[PDB]
Amino acid sequence: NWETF
Amino acid sequence: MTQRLALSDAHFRRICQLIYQRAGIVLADHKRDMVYNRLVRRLRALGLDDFGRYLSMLEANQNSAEWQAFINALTTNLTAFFREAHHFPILAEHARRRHGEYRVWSAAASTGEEPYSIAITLADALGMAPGRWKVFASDIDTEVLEKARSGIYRLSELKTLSPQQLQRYFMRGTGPHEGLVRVRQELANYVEFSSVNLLEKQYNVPGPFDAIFCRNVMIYFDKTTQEDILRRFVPLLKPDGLLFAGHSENFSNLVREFSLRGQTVYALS
Ligand SMILES: Nc1ncnc2c1ncn2[C@@H]1O[C@H](CSCC[C@H](N)C(=O)O)[C@@H](O)[C@H]1O
Ligand SMILES: [Co+2]
Repeated sequence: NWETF
Repeated sequence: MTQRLALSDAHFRRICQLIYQRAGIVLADHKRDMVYNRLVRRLRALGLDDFGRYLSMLEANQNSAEWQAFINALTTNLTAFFREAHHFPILAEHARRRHGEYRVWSAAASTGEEPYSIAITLADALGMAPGRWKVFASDIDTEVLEKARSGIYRLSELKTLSPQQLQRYFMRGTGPHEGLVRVRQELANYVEFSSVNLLEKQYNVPGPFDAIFCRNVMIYFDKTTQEDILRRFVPLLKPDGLLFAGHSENFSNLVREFSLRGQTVYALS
């Protein structure tokens, strides 16, 4: 998936 | 007669003519290898074994879907985030001294690196609030525009972004997506992508613009085409708007009405 830095 | 898939002088010249009248791109004899390589893939995709067959189907059907694929095949889309970096600080100081919605037009957006580099500069200098700024990006290449729309890039390609820009405007892929990044929808919301052929006698764009980025694209056009587009831009620029050219371009050359105002930056009058 995708996430914040 | 031919060879196992051979490109004849005659076909190369027809291809040169066809791409020039559809996109304005001037191809040279020293590019006949790229042409062959980029185009045999289209022949294969369609199951044709002849360039003359391919060429004729195109000519006989001007509305053929293959025309867009033919154009996409011959365009050179090399671009990069924060390319010709010195332009961005200039864009920021200019936008900061102006009022009203700051509108920019990236006339040769390619895969999106340019329009997003502009959006980041402005979000950083102006903030992200409805009606503060807007970026319009276009290209004749529908493939690259699609890539731009998705806003997915390789993390290794963002060598020029500060950690604060990453943290602020991108999402990081993990697992199957590890190594990729995606521009956040919040910043993407301020960028509009459309297809616009610079050869058009009239641009279908939402101007006037405070700035127009027309970098590394004029180099593919001939003299009169370059001057015609430059003249089409004039009435599209707001009062003290800016026109940015690539490292190789000199606009004050074809039209003196444009004055150099920094590293490949021009202003009117
Ligand atoms: N007639 C035309 N109208 C619009 N875009 C064109 C064009 N002919 C070529 N192009 C586009 O111009 C792009 C140039 S690549 C340069 C991208 C960016 N401006 C940069 O400075 O990094 C290519 O992606 C190609 O599709
Ligand atoms: Co996924």
